[PDB]
Amino acid sequence: MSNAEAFYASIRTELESIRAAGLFKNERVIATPQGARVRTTDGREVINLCANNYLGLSSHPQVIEAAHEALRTHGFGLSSVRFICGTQDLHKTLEARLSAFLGTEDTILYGSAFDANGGLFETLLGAEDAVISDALNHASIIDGVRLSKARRYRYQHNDMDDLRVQLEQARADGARYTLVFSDGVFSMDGTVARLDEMRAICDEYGALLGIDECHATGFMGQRGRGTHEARGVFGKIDIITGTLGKALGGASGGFTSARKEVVALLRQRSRPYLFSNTVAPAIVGASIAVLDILEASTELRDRLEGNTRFFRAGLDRLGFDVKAGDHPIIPIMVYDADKAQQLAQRLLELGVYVVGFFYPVVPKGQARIRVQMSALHDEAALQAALDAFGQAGRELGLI
Amino acid sequence: MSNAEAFYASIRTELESIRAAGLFKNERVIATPQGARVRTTDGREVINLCANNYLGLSSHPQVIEAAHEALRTHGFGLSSVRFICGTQDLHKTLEARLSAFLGTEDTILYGSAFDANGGLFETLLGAEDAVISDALNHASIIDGVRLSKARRYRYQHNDMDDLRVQLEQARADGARYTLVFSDGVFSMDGTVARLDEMRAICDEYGALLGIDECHATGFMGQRGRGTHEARGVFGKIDIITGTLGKALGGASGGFTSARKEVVALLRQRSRPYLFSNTVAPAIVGASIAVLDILEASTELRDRLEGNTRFFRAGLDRLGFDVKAGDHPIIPIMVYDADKAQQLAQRLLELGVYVVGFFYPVVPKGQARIRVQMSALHDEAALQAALDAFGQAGRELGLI
Repeated sequence: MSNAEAFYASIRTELESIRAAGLFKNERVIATPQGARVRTTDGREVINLCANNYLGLSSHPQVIEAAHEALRTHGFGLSSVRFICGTQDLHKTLEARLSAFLGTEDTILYGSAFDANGGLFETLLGAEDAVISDALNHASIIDGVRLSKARRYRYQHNDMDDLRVQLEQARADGARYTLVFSDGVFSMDGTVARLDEMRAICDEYGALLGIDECHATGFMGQRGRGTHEARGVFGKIDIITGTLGKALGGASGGFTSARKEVVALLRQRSRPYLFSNTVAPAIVGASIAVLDILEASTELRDRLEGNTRFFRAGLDRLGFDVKAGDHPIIPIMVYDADKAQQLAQRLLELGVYVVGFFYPVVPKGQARIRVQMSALHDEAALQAALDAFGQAGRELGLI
Repeated sequence: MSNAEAFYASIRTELESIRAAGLFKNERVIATPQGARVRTTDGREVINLCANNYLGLSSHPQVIEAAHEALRTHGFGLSSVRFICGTQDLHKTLEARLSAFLGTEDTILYGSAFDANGGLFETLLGAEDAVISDALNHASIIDGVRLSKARRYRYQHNDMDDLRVQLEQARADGARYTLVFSDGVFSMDGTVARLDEMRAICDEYGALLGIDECHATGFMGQRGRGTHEARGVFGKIDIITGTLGKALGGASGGFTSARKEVVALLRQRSRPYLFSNTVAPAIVGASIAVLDILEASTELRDRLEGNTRFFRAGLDRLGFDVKAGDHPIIPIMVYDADKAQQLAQRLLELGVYVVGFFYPVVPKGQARIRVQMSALHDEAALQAALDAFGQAGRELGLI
């Protein structure tokens, strides 16, 4: 047996173990644009309750038209990183528009928020510095942190007392600069980071405060600017990383927003910015149109908020165990991996598409169905979805 | 002085030292689509010889139209990672077409080749395994390896004798599985990895062979399939990572192409695939058209080969210091960063758009102008550019 073929046998063995443990992820092949309803290649039509399409801009007509228009004016690809020939006027406009929207001095575009986080920490922090992360921070944050030389600390999820403990320990350990960093909204439980308390605690220690706003930009806060607006610390955030691929259009792109000197050093040294393609013109142009829409009217985020209240109230009424909160991410606790797999499959048969999370992604006993509201859904369709939850929940003994 | 404000003082001091060293990159703001000629916002139209637009596909009318069409049929964004609700039939089609184009069993799309590399090594290798890298491997390869637990070895650039030394050492150290990984064509010097020799050497040690084809897919080899075709080892590569953002359209996206079980495990476990947005439908649809074009005729990669031979011969005639090779990446070595920026600035005045390359993009003391040829240019424009290079080079004491 050659080593190379043994390698492939070990890969196949691992895949079979995943299957046998019930952990294998199945891709359902969608035939339609993204929307409130979709249809797979086998003709099954479903209400879609597990997209990041919070404001319905993924297939909004003015967004699609801005994309067509930018293809005509600025082309399909730039085939270049930003410093060579990959910067259009579109990119500078979007960076300025995002800076104003988020309350920061400047913004640097990336291909994705995953790469914004990956390219963040290594440039800004070194071995004498500390990063203090919420224990449930997003994977892309951890990997950016692991690529840096920074000292690593974690505080218990949303635990301000433990955040103080970690800031105390980082100080005792002799940290030069300290960055407290957290998801603004955590996708697994929909909780909203306590940014007002974190800002005050950061100020006590002279620490920086950074947030990852992927599940917030566009609809958190009264004007939809983000978790920092909702928590009353708009303009008091050192670093915001975020995505264009969720509420703000759903195609691609991400960004880091900060003081102008941080953004400037990121352009000079951040490895995904130096060594990965610029954002495509059509995505940049559509994103400017997204900001035009969201700065003109709060109607879409107001509709998302009403849809979220309606669905949270209905699940509560039916008897489900729903994680507390008001976020469009609505986690329905079902404890067992098998119960979650059964509920997601039964809902699919009933015309409702959700996603389940279970061990080892979440702890034993913490299995859940993750529903995500959209401004797209109307309350009649949401009621039809609640009826499917009611049916499957009664069948499976959950309610 | 608070630690937080001291942090910004540290950042500003570093920015000033970059400027004082002559290593500060400035962005030019392009007002037009990508093409053989572009115009900046100030109105100056110039010949672009520094794009990854190797085959002219970034603004090819059939490629632009395929993007319009996918916008109409499949929408602007999917706002989901692949496994939840971000897989359309387009994605599966592109993955099948890339696999056939590249000679592999299956393909997994990423948002970028930077992400493909970042998510490769940690998924497939463990603490008992080894990765053996060419010393000049791309930053995205290095960061992917750093994120993994594999034991790291480096061999001297394009040195097969030293590659054997490292394979021997890795075996002596007790490696379980060994992956030799190299740029197929190196981004900064244009050299072509000796994949035929590396395949033979890998076979002797039972090692896997992986390549990053970003500056190769579409135009290397007689049918433009890649470096492996060019080196006679098509169908004998374990792992291909690559981009859609260079010759294959220039917008966004990347991929890993491999045996079906490797691709399957990457879908289950690769962090950039699990935790970053799916590729936008318009980019997927246009990439399918790109492969229709390139599989129907080799005329574009043939025109690129002729333009490259003509331009290298002209630069040689004029007396420039050019890295040896035949690749469309033509590195004009100036060593000193100041003179790199001086040459690029003077060429712009003379009607030619190139950009100085210097640290950290290339090593200190090894600054250069990376010229890149494209199928787009006609001989008359290349001759005009040669004349500009001659005049600028003589003005600047370079030739």
